[PDB]
Amino acid sequence: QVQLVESGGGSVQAGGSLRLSCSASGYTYISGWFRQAPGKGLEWVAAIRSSDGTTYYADSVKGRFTISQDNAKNTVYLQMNSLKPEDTAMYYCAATEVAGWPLDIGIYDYWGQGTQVTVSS
Amino acid sequence: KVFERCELARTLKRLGMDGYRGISLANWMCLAKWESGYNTRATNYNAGDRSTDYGIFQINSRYWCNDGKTPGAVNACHLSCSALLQDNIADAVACAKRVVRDPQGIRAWVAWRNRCQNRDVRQYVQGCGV
Repeated sequence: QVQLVESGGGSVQAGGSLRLSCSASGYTYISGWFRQAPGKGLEWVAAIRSSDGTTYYADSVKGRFTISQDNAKNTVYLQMNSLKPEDTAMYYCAATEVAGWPLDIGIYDYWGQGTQVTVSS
Repeated sequence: KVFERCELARTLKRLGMDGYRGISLANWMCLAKWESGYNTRATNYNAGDRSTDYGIFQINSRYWCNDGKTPGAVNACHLSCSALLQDNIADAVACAKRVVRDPQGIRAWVAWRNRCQNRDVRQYVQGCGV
């Protein structure tokens, strides 16, 4: 089917920046990013509809992170600016084939391997 | 617009329709063929439950897309029915995939059972090199 490969994670100081990449091996309709703390649940962070380019953000990251897509590279990104210690978590990108609400985790059928983002005080 | 047979076949394959949930590209083509003759603007009203079928796959505005005037509207595709009438079929395709997500599969479209089931659908993609 469709494989999603992530890269770009890292460990930074508060206020730092990172740019996560999610490269797909096949066609994707909606792409999104989720975060997860050790032993806790998956939380929606952002999404983008590849057809019209509409973007969606969680309140906690609005104004700090930017989700985008380079169709020529069939890759989706999460540009993380102004990182805060509270952003520390493992980040996962995911993709859907079916149409639906970009904020609904249930429509995401493909998932990346995850990448760690650590922000110190 | 009105796609050419092989042009649509290439586009659907490009949009991951080939084999999606077991449905071959041939079967999707046969569906589009009888549902709208490959016309993205195709629209059909239903003087029954007062709903409307939109696009190449004639997706109904009662449970899949929102046209803004259909009783019992759920809009599972979370899309405006008008988005399913564009020259770029990305949205229509994704909503079509949503439809077959359910147990009924492609049999959700009666036309498939009547015009595609147990038929030589390979012909719809034959000569396209897909």
